[PDB]
Amino acid sequence: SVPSQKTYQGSYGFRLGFLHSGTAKSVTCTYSPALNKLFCQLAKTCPVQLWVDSTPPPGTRVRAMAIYKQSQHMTEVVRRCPHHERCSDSDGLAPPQHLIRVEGNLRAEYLDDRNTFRHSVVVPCEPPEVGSDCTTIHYNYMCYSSCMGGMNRRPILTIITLEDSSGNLLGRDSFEVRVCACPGRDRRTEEENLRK
Ligand SMILES: CNCc1ccc2c(c1)c1ccccc1n2CC(F)F
Ligand SMILES: [Zn+2]
Repeated sequence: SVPSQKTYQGSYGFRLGFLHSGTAKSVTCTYSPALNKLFCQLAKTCPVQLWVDSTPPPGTRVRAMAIYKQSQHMTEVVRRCPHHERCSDSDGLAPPQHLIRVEGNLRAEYLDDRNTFRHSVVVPCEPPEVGSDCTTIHYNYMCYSSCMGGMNRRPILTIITLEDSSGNLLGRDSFEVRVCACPGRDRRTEEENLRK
């Protein structure tokens, strides 16, 4: 009824990482460690790093799913709003209803869960390129937090799960997301609010 959001490193030491993009007015994606919250513009690249302490088995996958953060909305499926689901911005692979897309990965698979109706996107877990210490997935969020008839100003969390080839849990991490026109200003505002 509600997916778990419990952080779980598991046997492989799985956890996320984020770049340090700053809060300039021109920034398109920026992560707040103090808030555990990503702020991003609509349909812009969101780099999320995947870190492990040891190599998981061949066939391991990485899934992303959004849920509402507030308990009174958590059973409602997070989906694109009535406008954006109809705006014909398909990449040829993501269903138009899905909020979260993976950019530039032809092996991405999009699931409409037959029992919960929730959306998710899953990719094979690949090792870092030679010379790199982590792997990066590029996500896009395809509606604003404010979209009426969709998220409607309700905060969401993205849950990232490391899964075996059957879909069993190997690791889990999560972060809040706000999709907004000015992520740098909004991060600054929310960090100052938290500090006060
Ligand atoms: C020093 N660098 C460690 C590191 C970090 C991330 C890594 C791996 C190794 C690794 C090895 C095999 C397959 C996937 C791997 N990942 C992606 C996984 F975190 F999602
Ligand atoms: Zn929308």
